Amino acid sequence: ECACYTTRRAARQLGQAYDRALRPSGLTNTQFSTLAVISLSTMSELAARIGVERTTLTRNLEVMRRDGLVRVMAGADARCKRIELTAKGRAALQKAVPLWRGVQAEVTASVGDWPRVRRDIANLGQAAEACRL
Amino acid sequence: ECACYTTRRAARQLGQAYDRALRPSGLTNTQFSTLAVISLSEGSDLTMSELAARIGVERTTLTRNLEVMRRDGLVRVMAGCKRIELTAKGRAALQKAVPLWRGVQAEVTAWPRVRRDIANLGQAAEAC
DNA sequence: AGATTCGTGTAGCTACACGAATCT
DNA sequence: AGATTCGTGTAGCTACACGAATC
Repeated sequence: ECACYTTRRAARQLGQAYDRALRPSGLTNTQFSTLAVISLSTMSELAARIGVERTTLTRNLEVMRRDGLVRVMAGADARCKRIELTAKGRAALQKAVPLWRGVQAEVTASVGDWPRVRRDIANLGQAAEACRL
Repeated sequence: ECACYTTRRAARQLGQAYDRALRPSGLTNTQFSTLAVISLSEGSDLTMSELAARIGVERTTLTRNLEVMRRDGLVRVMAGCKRIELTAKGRAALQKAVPLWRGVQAEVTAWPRVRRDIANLGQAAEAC
């Protein structure tokens, strides 16, 4: 019935499935997602693309910095911080990449169509963001 | 184009909007959903395992979550096994949350076709 | 005795309020 | 003076491994 509930719940289950799948690489689903986004290429910019609030990204990164996944360089402005992947991070990503396909395949296979479902969720997320004012 | 990224990022924004709306009732979306489930289920089945399974959460998470609500005096726990009940304050805030909740639903859902699929996807993962 | 219902310890994810620092 | 980039304190949500208590 509820849109927040059903989505959050599905995210919970999915999070559990993806975490168990990425277990040997010692990565969480969120950390993986962040790594891949960094791998495509400041903080607030990154948080926006990731889809979390600032402070969440901050504490998430410290956990990764401590595990030597990513490094932070001071920005050209002392205000901003820039983010790089470390060798341990790129090697971890590479190790988790095949594991992701093994699980991505299964959950994406059991559906009349995934691309339709996918864009429905995305636009529903953006729909929620419109409450900002 | 991960299935988790889409689903979790959306839920984050969703959960954020729902909490921003439910603020006057002092409730979060998780708290709300729990209460609603408990309220719908009166009498008889109410255990740590069942509510966990029904809400779609691991029991230990619900264990902690309930403790936060018992703190607020919204719920009680009783030995059967454990039984969970709303308090007077429970329905007091829950009924007080219903209009706040229908408000955002109309704003964001403007879909049972989608809900079917989203549920199917969440179930598809729990299968693994 | 073997199976159940369940909490604690440890660890990560999430955001809000308040503000410090810094840059034009 | 007025606008930015970001961190902490505070608090809540999530769950895996392990074992306690109970039939």
